[PDB]
Amino acid sequence: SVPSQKTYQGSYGFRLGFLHSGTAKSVTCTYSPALNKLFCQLAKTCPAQLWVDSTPPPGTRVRAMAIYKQSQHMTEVVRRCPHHERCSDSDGLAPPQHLIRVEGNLRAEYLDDRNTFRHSVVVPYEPPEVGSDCTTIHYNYMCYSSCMGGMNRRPILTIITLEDSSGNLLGRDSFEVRVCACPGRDRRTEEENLR
Ligand SMILES: [Zn+2]
Repeated sequence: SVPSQKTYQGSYGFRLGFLHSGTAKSVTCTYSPALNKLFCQLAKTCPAQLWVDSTPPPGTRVRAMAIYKQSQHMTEVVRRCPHHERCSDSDGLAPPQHLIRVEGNLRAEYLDDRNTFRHSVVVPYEPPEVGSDCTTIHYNYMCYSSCMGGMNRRPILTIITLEDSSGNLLGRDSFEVRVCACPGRDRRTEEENLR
């Protein structure tokens, strides 16, 4: 099977938000609204904002999962390459095979679906803090898009789902991701090609 990637705000008006980091050669993570694509360096912080019109119930969670963007590769589980899954760089919670990790959240849970074998990381949804209007989750991508034997230059999409305590769908959003050496230059190049 293949997880749905259909945008769905749901009853709570759920949607993602990204910072405006620019395209300076030095940038480590930058989002392109025109391409709905996040460009980031290997294992660097990727801030993802969670916006809602109304607060969902306590027990609500937020899950992140990657799938290949190209339909001919959609059924293939996205995982870290043969090299990175063996580099012993786990933070003590993320299985070494998982591409996506959540930074600084001890309540993060990593799932290896017993039926689909797909990987995902889920955390409890926390309402915005006093003074804040959104909640932010910091993600890390643990392989380059170019890793041989892994993504192998194939583009991926990250699907973020808001779910209830049973795992039922409440909202969904998604974006393409390219993990590369120079996010600033690649974003500029791809946006130029689009122009
Ligand atoms: Zn890799």
